[PDB]
Amino acid sequence: GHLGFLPRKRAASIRARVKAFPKDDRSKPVALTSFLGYKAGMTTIVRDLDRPGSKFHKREVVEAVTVVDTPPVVVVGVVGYVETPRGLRSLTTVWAEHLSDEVKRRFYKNWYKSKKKAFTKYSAKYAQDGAGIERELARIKKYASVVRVLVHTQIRKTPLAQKKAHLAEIQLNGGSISEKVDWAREHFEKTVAVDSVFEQNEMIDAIAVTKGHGQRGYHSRTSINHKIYRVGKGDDEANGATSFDRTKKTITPMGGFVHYGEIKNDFIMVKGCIPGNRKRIVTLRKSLYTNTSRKALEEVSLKWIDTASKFGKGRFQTPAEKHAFMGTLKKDL
Amino acid sequence: VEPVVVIDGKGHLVGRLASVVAKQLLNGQKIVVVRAEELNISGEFFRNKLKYHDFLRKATAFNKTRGPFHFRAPSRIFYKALRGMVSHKTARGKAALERLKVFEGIPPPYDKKKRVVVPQALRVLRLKPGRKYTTLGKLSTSVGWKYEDVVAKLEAKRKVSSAEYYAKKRAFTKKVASANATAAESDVAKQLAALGY
RNA sequence: UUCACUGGGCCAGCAUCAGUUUUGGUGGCAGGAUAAAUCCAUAGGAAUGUAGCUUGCCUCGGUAAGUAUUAUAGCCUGUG
RNA sequence: AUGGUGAAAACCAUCUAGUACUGGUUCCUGCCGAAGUUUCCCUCAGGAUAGCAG
RNA sequence: AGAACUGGCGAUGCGGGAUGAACCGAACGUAGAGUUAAGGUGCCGGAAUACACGCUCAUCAGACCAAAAGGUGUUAGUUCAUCUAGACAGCCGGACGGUGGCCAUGGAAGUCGGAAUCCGCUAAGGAGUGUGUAACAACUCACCGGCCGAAUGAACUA
RNA sequence: CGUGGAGGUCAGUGACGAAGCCUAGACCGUAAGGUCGGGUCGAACGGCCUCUAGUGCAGAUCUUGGUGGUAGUAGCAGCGAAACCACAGCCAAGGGACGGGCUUGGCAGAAUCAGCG
RNA sequence: GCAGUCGCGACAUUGCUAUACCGAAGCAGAAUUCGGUAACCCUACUGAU
RNA sequence: GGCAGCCGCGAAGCUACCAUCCGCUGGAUUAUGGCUGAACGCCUCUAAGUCAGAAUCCAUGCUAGAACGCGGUGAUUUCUUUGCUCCACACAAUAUAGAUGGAUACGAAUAAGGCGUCCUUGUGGCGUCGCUGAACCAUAGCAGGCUAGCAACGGUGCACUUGGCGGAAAGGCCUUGGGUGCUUGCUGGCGAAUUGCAAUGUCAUUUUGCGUGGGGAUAAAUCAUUUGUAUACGACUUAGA
Repeated sequence: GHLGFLPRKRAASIRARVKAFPKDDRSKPVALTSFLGYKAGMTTIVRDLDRPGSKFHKREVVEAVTVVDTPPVVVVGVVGYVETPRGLRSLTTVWAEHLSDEVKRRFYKNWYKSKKKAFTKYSAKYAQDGAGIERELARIKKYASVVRVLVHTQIRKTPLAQKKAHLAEIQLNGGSISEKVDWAREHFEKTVAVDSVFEQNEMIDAIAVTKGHGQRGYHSRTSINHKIYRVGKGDDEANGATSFDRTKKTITPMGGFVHYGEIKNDFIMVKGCIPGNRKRIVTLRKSLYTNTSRKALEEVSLKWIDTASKFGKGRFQTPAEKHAFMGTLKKDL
Repeated sequence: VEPVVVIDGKGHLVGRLASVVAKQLLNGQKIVVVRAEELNISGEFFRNKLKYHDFLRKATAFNKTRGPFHFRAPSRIFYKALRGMVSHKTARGKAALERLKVFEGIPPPYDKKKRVVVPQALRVLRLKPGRKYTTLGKLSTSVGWKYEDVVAKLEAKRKVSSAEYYAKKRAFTKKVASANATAAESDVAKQLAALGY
């Protein structure tokens, strides 16, 4: 294979980490640089092709897409990074103090025996008049103008057996880092939804860890230039509907995804097959460089979403279809 | 003469500075080099780049990974040049190498202490007027020194309020000199003048 | 048989000594063209021409070019 | 070679410690100490002979 | 490749040469003090980053034989010349009449070509060194005339 | 210098301990070796003037016997080898002929299992 | 190669025997050509404690 | 077909030009074409400078991440018999790539620079400095003692005390107010000896442990099972007061 992807050693951790962040402007408002999710299988999509000058312009096309469950992500702290002649150094980290049992379990390898004393004395600095947090924030304001916010996922909401949350650093693109830290102050302990950052048809890149094949595979990999197709939310009725079919059904196929739970919460649908297997954690960065190609600028209008069963070979699309076709059965009567 | 000697690399010659620092290390004098990125090397920039590349491609034919490592930082380049003038692999050489520290710019607390220079290793004194010369910082940034901007930025930041510190010191020295001058002409001052003080 | 003194063992200093040897200070001698220089005196010579004189001339009487071998500078040669 | 053994590639005891070219050649100290070649028997075989060193 | 003589090796330690039996010195009892050979005095490396006169930017110089020659690289010498009757160069002006010489010929008039290279005037002009027009036309370098100022150009050695 | 035996001597040493051996103990000498300090040992041993030799080991793909890594491996939880072994395993350069321990450089991170490339 | 024209005789001299980027060629366009940037084993190998 | 298979289908693995999604942008450049330009009173892309630009180089991105490079953060053992952590007090060991006053702080250039003064506030006018640091504080008291006054009320050590500055390796500084030693700035009252003519003649710091006192916290990791998103053994990844 290509020497750039060597050596073939196993990935450092299953949770891949972003190694680069989008360029920041000192005038634009605050905006998150990346998000995280869990690959909850894949599906098939059919959509119109309005691309001009194409051999199949105005026609319909079919493709495969990957669904990633992206529940609300809750902030837990903010970190400042100072530039030096020896790279970036973590000058200061200040936490929300509202650390959940999930992050406590993440910090404790054998939680079932741990006394669960993590973050007890430090809570005093926040559960009073304090002003130590204010002093640290002023220190950050005066000092380095690059800030990263620590967040974790609501793993309990996600239908997974891991039950352990994961920490992730996200950069902010807002100028006047005083404003960045002020926004962090008001958003401390808060949860951000998917639709806040990304938008439909936006071009992004994804990073994950590939499935192991026996060493074979099991390495961190990044796939760039992926177009976001949909951003569905649990509170959004009929997340799997479209303008044409407008069927009041969820993206969850008949019997749910194979080797994964029946997703009924926030999720993102993007072009291509993002690396990583089912239940694998992946991260999504927002196009470090503002590509102006027609491929990125074009929009997509979803026509219909495949929802037939994946285990085996799908016989119908929705449960209402099978029983309607059958009419009656001994299993029923 | 001094427990630690701070040497400013700006305007100096790499070879002469390395030789003198190695000699001082072998003699037991602790030396710390500052402003390495501002060091200069005789010869044209193109010639310096060619002579760096011909050595970089000479790393090793048998195993590139096990061959030498091309340190791009000017401080590491100066350290390698000095090590080339020291009997490394020996206990005495290893002990001497611990007495040398090289940092880009003037990191603290060295910034608050006096910095000396070596007259016999200055470009202004060793190079003929009008002759081309190469900048160590430019050479490093050409070969992959990605910290040049930050170095200049924080050096300028230091010089900001270094000017203020100098202004305060100058005012204090002027006041002291005026106080001494108005105290002159006294019997003690005249007696000291006779003895040379 | 009490303790002390002495000869006796390990390391050096002080003063002067004999051999080898390194590096300073200072004095008296014979030779050079009886060193040459430098200095004093005398006749000339010259300009990279000092005083003074003449013709343009801007900066008020300011400067260039001619003259002038010493005058309100000095130099060289020959000689004692 | 002599004397015996068994048998559908021989063996056993003596002459035989039988015929040069490899290999090996054991304590210390002091003094001296070279040579690598002349001569014809022509030489290919081998000594003789002369010099150095006692 | 062959005759032949001298010195090391042989049978040979030591100093320097990154390292090399054949390179230079030096040939050997165990020790101390002092002075040296060859080689060195920026570091590894013990010794001056000594003094004095000049050369070189080499784009892998320099510390180590095919190459005579070229370089609008640099720095010194020899021979010719012209010079305050004006050194080279720079700017402006003349740069002729016969003549459009004869011929190959629709045209080669100075410039597609051949033989000639003719004479007059001068201060000097080639039957023309080139640009170029179908030929003429126009510019022109070399030859001369006016302003600026002084050493310059050529041929060789190194 | 050292050893086996032998001739004369020390009217020699020696159960109150002679040989041999051990001895990170001290002396003698340039040296073969000799002497003494301490532990086991148990019945013989040394200096001096001379004669004698089956008289002194670092190798001989040496002989007799024994012991190491290979190896707790192959093999048939247990039993359990053989071949091989001056001595070990990072490279570039020069060695004007051979570089694996010479020289100049880069560097080397204990120990350890697996697929053969 | 030999010979000859130019005391040793320097060049001339006659006899026989891939793509991409540049300047050009009489490059109208396309295409083409020339000159440049030049394309049961040591060390092991790799996964891993 | 209760024993060993065929027929047709057949997920899930095995696993693909037999399919599926994607596959970077910014500089320094050489070649090359020009600008300003004397050497060579004219020219000239080059010698001083200088514009653009190559499948060239470096950067952005991607993969690994020195297990011997680094920063921040939660928990940090109520029983490892008051155990453990931070300080003050007293004894030892431990050694020191090697104090024997002070590592005494503008920047840029070197065919140029500072310091003082002035107004014309600048590339301004005037004076002066260097020509090395041979430099500046401090340098007297038993290795620095016990005491009395004079003139100043300054200098310095002590814990303190109000604030700011310093994030590059900040871990240090300036001060604001009082108290408490010395003050050799100046003049006095006493011990010094015997170490015998010298033996570094001993005073510094890196850490650790046994003890006393004064503050503080009082939890984790590995194994077993389980688990899978991993498999070649290890490893990796989950759960149960």
